[PDB]
Amino acid sequence: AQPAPAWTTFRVGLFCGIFIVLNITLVLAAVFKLETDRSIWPLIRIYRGGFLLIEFLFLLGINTYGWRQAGVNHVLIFELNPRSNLSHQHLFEIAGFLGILWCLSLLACFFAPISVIPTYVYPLALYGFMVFFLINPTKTFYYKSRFWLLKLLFRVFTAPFHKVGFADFWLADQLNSLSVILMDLEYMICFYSLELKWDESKGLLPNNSEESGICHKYTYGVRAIVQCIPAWLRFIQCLRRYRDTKRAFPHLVNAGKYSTTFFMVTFAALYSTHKERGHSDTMVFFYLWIVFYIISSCYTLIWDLKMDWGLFDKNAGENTFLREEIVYPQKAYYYCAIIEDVILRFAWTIQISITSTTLLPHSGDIIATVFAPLEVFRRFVWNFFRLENEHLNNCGEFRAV
Amino acid sequence: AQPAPAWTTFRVGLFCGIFIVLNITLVLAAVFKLETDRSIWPLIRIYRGGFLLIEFLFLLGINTYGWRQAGVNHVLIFELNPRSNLSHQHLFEIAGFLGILWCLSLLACFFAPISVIPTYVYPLALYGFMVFFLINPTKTFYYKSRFWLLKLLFRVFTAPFHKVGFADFWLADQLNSLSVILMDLEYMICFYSLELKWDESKGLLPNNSEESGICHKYTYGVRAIVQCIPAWLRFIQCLRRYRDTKRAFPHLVNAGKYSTTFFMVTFAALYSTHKERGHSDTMVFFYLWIVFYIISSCYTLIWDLKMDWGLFDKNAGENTFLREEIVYPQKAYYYCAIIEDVILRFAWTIQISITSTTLLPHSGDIIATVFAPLEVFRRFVWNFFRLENEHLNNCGEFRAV
Ligand SMILES: CCCCCCCCCCCCCCCCCC(=O)OC[C@H](COP(=O)(O)OCCN)OC(=O)CCCCCCCCCCCCCCCCC
Ligand SMILES: CCCCCCCCCCCCCCCCCC(=O)OC[C@H](COP(=O)(O)OCCN)OC(=O)CCCCCCCCCCCCCCCCC
Ligand SMILES: CCCCCCCCCCCCCCCCCC(=O)OC[C@H](COP(=O)(O)OCCN)OC(=O)CCCCCCCCCCCCCCCCC
Ligand SMILES: CCCCCCCCCCCCCCCCCC(=O)OC[C@H](COP(=O)(O)OCCN)OC(=O)CCCCCCCCCCCCCCCCC
Ligand SMILES: CCCCCCCCCCCCCCCCCC(=O)OC[C@H](COP(=O)(O)OCCN)OC(=O)CCCCCCCCCCCCCCCCC
Ligand SMILES: CCCCCCCCCCCCCCCCCC(=O)OC[C@H](COP(=O)(O)OCCN)OC(=O)CCCCCCCCCCCCCCCCC
Ligand SMILES: CC(C)CCC[C@@H](C)[C@H]1CC[C@H]2[C@@H]3CC=C4C[C@@H](O)CC[C@]4(C)[C@H]3CC[C@]12C
Ligand SMILES: CC(C)CCC[C@@H](C)[C@H]1CC[C@H]2[C@@H]3CC=C4C[C@@H](O)CC[C@]4(C)[C@H]3CC[C@]12C
Ligand SMILES: CC(C)CCC[C@@H](C)[C@H]1CC[C@H]2[C@@H]3CC=C4C[C@@H](O)CC[C@]4(C)[C@H]3CC[C@]12C
Ligand SMILES: CC(C)CCC[C@@H](C)[C@H]1CC[C@H]2[C@@H]3CC=C4C[C@@H](O)CC[C@]4(C)[C@H]3CC[C@]12C
Ligand SMILES: CC(C)CCC[C@@H](C)[C@H]1CC[C@H]2[C@@H]3CC=C4C[C@@H](O)CC[C@]4(C)[C@H]3CC[C@]12C
Ligand SMILES: CC(C)CCC[C@@H](C)[C@H]1CC[C@H]2[C@@H]3CC=C4C[C@@H](O)CC[C@]4(C)[C@H]3CC[C@]12C
Ligand SMILES: CC(C)CCC[C@@H](C)[C@H]1CC[C@H]2[C@@H]3CC=C4C[C@@H](O)CC[C@]4(C)[C@H]3CC[C@]12C
Ligand SMILES: CC(C)CCC[C@@H](C)[C@H]1CC[C@H]2[C@@H]3CC=C4C[C@@H](O)CC[C@]4(C)[C@H]3CC[C@]12C
Ligand SMILES: CC(C)CCC[C@@H](C)[C@H]1CC[C@H]2[C@@H]3CC=C4C[C@@H](O)CC[C@]4(C)[C@H]3CC[C@]12C
Ligand SMILES: CC(C)CCC[C@@H](C)[C@H]1CC[C@H]2[C@@H]3CC=C4C[C@@H](O)CC[C@]4(C)[C@H]3CC[C@]12C
Ligand SMILES: CCCCC/C=C/C/C=C\C/C=C/C/C=C/CCCC(=O)O
Ligand SMILES: CCCCC/C=C/C/C=C\C/C=C/C/C=C/CCCC(=O)O
Repeated sequence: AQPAPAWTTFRVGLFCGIFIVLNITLVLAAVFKLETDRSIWPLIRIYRGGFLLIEFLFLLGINTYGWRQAGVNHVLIFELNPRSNLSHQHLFEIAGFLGILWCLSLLACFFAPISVIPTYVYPLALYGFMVFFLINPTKTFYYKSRFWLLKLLFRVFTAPFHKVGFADFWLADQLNSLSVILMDLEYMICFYSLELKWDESKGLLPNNSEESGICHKYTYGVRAIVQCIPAWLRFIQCLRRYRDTKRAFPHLVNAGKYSTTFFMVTFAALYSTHKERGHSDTMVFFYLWIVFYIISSCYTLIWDLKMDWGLFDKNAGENTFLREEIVYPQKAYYYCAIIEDVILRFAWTIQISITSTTLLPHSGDIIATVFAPLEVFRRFVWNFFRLENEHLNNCGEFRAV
Repeated sequence: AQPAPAWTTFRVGLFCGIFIVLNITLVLAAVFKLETDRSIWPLIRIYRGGFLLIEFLFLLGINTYGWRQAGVNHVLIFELNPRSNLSHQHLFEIAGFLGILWCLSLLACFFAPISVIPTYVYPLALYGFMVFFLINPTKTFYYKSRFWLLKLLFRVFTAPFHKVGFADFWLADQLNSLSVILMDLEYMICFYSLELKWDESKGLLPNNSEESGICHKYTYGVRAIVQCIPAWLRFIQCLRRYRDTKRAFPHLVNAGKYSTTFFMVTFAALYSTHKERGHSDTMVFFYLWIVFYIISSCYTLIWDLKMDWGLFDKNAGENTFLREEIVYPQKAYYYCAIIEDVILRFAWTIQISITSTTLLPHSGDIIATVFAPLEVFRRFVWNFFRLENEHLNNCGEFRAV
């Protein structure tokens, strides 16, 4: 727990201040300097993934600070080398720098500083730089942590063939909460391949109010696939865990919890096709999808409140509807977090598990865009208590002890 | 030399980043969003004093860092309590915060966010806040250092009646290099009292290209008074030092050095009045002014290079045209600083000691505005070697040892 250098604290302060001013400038430019004849929704859908990644990195820095101060040893749990472990200052600085780049790209999208370069180049340059920064081979910027994250991502995207650790499970869960990023990446790819209108100088902001492009639609059904990998990876990891340990519990229950998302998205997409093609069983599909909903949310919610966090423990005693041992300084944190998980555990499904693979509401874009940050916030608060439960009493039996 | 808290490093980083982004926005607004039918010069003259104060505080933070790392003990020299001495982080943070306020006021002047609030309120608001922050009685923001600076300013503005310390002499010299701030304050007062055009919504940016207002003119001659005040304070302090010690040297020589400014500005204003009224001795007055110039610059320059810094010492030996003892890590610093002092010692005179009390050139405003930051930079570099000389071998005999 060596203190971070004063230079990196200055750097994170600098990046956070630049981010604040650029954000205020971006908000002011959006409200003042804009023209209401073309749909801004493609831009929002392109940049929502980047914004969610920035927010996730910032909240993960907050999580690392909370873990360090509370007492939960995330270094041992994650199986990291104690010498080069990232303090919360480094995560804050990375989040701030990538937020600087995101704000600059969005500003360039709002008004084109250079008339020669087309406005659709900016979203692509931002994510290209993000990928190159993540895949940078030269040992210059956070090389140890970056390479460790690359190994972890490789292991999590090839889940069945690798023995699971806590890092793999944890990153798979984070991906499960970050499905919006994958869906936005798929939307970016489809939009640039079909509907971008490369020739047009303002192609990414088309005039047609009617969204006839199939990119926001789901005719091919690949959108369900790209939305469903984040749960499929966890399902396969749970199956591999059971195959390795030959324990029906708690791995098949978890696999069922993660496979509820399969039926969720399935029936959502079938409802989308059935209603947009004008069939007589659209109401039946909607009712069956609602039926698989509620079970999906309650399954995930009870899992979060009982096994992920360890709360509602019988032997709590003085603590009410909590665990016997608590490491966070204030007991009200758990009580507020339970209500937060309850409220955001029904919202997250409604907003991005659905409503983005089916076009039931017109305001679905607004709901998804406004609730995905609360999805990442729910994941951020879930991280605190899952890691705290891991430190106190081993869950999932990742550790030998 | 206790390290500054990580929170204050984050704060100075935040303020510096906000300052950088606000400065870039200000430059872009000036070059893009402006109207070329009114004189921007009143705004420049109002805000130049604030900018010079921000730059002086930032460069003084740099000076404090250099003093701490080099070895020169500024705490003992200034006679400060070692417990509550300001590290360079605090000076950097104060400079950054006041720069945030200056940038916000300038931005509000460029475009009026509130049509109800007249645009001439913003610089008045900024300078009123600066004064209130300096004279804040509540022990909230840097109360110890602020009250110490208030006592020092009171002592320096009542120079003859107080025994001089190093702090009083040092602040008097800083004022001598910051005469532009006093001149800008006087211009602000005169402009608001006569030429502001309170009724006009854009009074501080008048349409008339011809600057017929007497504020930029010197009919009353009070501008020369407020410009000679910083040198008058040092002259009176040196006279008081001689009266206290009864040593003709080195106090009467210094008093004459500071008195050269009196004749400088005298003959400058006399040339202004003589040329703007059409008399036959304007050339004679110009020649007398220029004659007293060169002597003033060389007097101050030789003083700086011989007694202030202690350079050109006979016993230097291996060091060429330097002193026998040096505490700064690189010897090239002194050699570059000598040339810098010479060039800026002529430049500062020719730019602000004149050309702001007489209207000889039309581009005089540009020259003064572009060279006053070099006057604060020259003072910043002079601070390093004056304090280093004070630490090495007592100059001025402020200390008993
Ligand atoms: C109008 C347009 C929109 C405007 C807003 C745009 C985005 C806003 C983003 C603001 C920036 C947030 C991140 C900046 C916080 C960085 C904190 C930091 O580095 O502080 C240093 C502090 C001291 O460290 P110490 O505890 O001494 O030990 C360190 C061990 N080496 O170390 C610590 O980190 C410990 C103390 C802080 C712990 C984390 C808490 C910081 C985040 C709090 C919430 C931030 C804002 C959230 C949303 C605001 C709106 C509701
Ligand atoms: C160094 C670290 C910190 C970085 C700080 C960056 C600060 C940026 C602050 C932006 C604030 C903008 C302020 C604008 C003031 C008013 C300007 C205006 O109204 O016009 C905008 C101008 C249009 O000009 P025009 O219409 O010809 O003139 C109109 C006459 N009134 O439009 C223009 O031509 C200029 C618009 C300003 C351009 C700002 C954004 C630049 C983006 C550059 C490329 C970004 C892409 C990089 C992607 C990286 C990916 C990793
Ligand atoms: C294709 C779709 C992708 C969807 C999103 C996928 C990425 C999710 C976010 C990345 C994961 C965040 C960090 C995960 C670990 C956090 C826990 C932690 O504190 O780990 C500390 C770890 C220590 O590293 P260290 O000690 O150096 O390693 C051992 C040394 N031999 O150090 C770390 O924390 C390592 C973190 C590495 C640096 C942060 C990530 C860099 C930026 C990522 C940009 C991704 C670009 C995606 C573009 C598409 C967006 C639409
Ligand atoms: C386009 C429009 C205009 C854009 C520009 C607008 C204005 C630019 C202003 C930039 C901000 C400058 C000030 C920020 C520097 C702050 C440095 C800082 O706090 O760093 C922490 C560093 C570490 O401290 P340490 O030595 O470990 O010991 C401390 C003891 N407690 O502690 C230290 O301070 C030591 C290391 C640094 C020492 C001071 C050097 C900093 C200043 C260098 C020059 C800055 C820019 C000058 C002009 C640039 C253009 C030519
Ligand atoms: C919190 C810490 C950090 C603080 C960060 C502050 C961020 C400020 C960033 C400013 C960037 C401005 C970006 C402007 C984008 C383009 C806007 C534009 O072109 O119009 C400006 C707008 C005029 O609007 P209008 O002409 O009606 O509409 C034109 C239609 N295209 O004009 C307007 O009406 C709005 C112009 C923007 C106003 C910015 C400055 C606000 C100043 C508030 C008061 C300041 C005084 C405080 C003094 C304190 C003294 C101690
Ligand atoms: C009317 C025309 C005025 C013209 C300009 C006059 C002001 C010049 C600039 C102010 C002087 C700068 C600082 C001088 C000392 C620097 C040397 C140093 O390092 O001092 C450390 C000192 C320690 O303080 P401490 O230890 O707390 O005191 C003993 C505790 N019992 O701590 C300090 O450094 C104390 C510094 C106090 C905080 C900085 C100043 C606050 C901002 C000043 C705003 C002035 C507003 C002027 C408005 C008009 C502009 C046109
Ligand atoms: C009611 C809902 C919508 C909002 C309330 C939940 C939020 C604000 C709560 C829930 C859990 C809380 C966190 C729980 C534990 C930690 C670690 C501790 O060392 C500092 C506080 C910190 C970082 C808390 C911050 C606030 C927090 C994130
Ligand atoms: C993951 C990060 C890098 C963002 C994804 C951007 C990249 C992979 C995508 C976005 C736009 C895409 C291009 C869009 C259109 C075409 C034209 C088609 O006839 C061949 C493929 C090609 C040339 C695509 C290649 C891949 C591409 C460049
Ligand atoms: C939306 C819902 C209804 C979809 C169906 C998924 C759920 C209900 C199913 C899928 C796989 C199932 C599990 C398969 C195997 C076993 C092992 C046994 O020892 C306990 C029950 C348990 C753990 C089952 C519980 C129910 C389960 C988790
Ligand atoms: C194999 C089990 C464990 C997981 C299944 C998850 C994936 C493969 C499922 C879940 C949702 C499914 C989609 C639901 C709806 C559509 C639209 C329809 O017009 C064609 C099939 C298609 C495109 C399905 C393809 C397969 C799909 C994406
Ligand atoms: C939503 C409903 C209708 C269907 C799915 C919920 C049921 C089948 C499952 C989902 C998660 C399950 C819980 C998961 C973990 C535990 C902890 C264990 O020590 C006691 C049983 C208990 C508390 C399980 C009880 C049954 C449970 C609540
Ligand atoms: C040729 C002219 C115009 C410009 C050159 C002069 C400038 C760049 C030089 C002259 C004196 C120099 C300073 C002298 C001493 C110190 C203290 C040391 O611990 C760090 C470097 C630092 C802070 C130097 C920075 C650069 C400096 C300010
Ligand atoms: C030193 C800091 C506070 C900046 C100086 C600003 C203050 C002191 C100045 C600037 C503008 C000035 C005002 C300008 C005009 C008038 C009208 C006159 O008939 C009476 C004085 C009065 C009302 C002045 C009072 C002093 C004043 C408010
Ligand atoms: C621009 C110039 C010419 C203006 C005149 C000011 C200078 C030259 C004058 C003013 C007062 C003078 C000083 C008055 C008294 C003495 C004391 C004596 O023991 C040594 C000479 C010395 C120290 C004089 C040197 C010259 C002096 C400094
Ligand atoms: C007394 C000695 C030590 C220092 C003298 C410095 C001051 C008081 C001097 C130096 C420059 C002088 C000014 C120079 C020129 C003008 C313009 C003229 O039309 C009237 C006199 C007037 C306004 C002078 C007033 C007094 C003045 C300001
Ligand atoms: C510009 C000219 C024409 C007039 C003013 C310069 C003359 C009179 C003065 C101004 C400053 C003076 C110097 C100030 C300090 C010292 C240090 C001492 O140990 C030797 C003499 C020496 C080096 C002085 C020599 C004379 C000097 C150079
Ligand atoms: C923690 C919560 C964070 C919330 C962050 C919010 C992000 C974006 C918010 C709202 C999205 C609204 C966009 C306005 C656009 C409307 C489309 C109509 C115009 C048209 O059809 O042309
Ligand atoms: C270390 C050096 C720092 C320099 C910082 C620079 C500051 C300001 C620079 C230049 C001032 C130029 C202003 C342009 C205005 C011209 C007046 C003509 C227009 C009119 O008559 O309407």
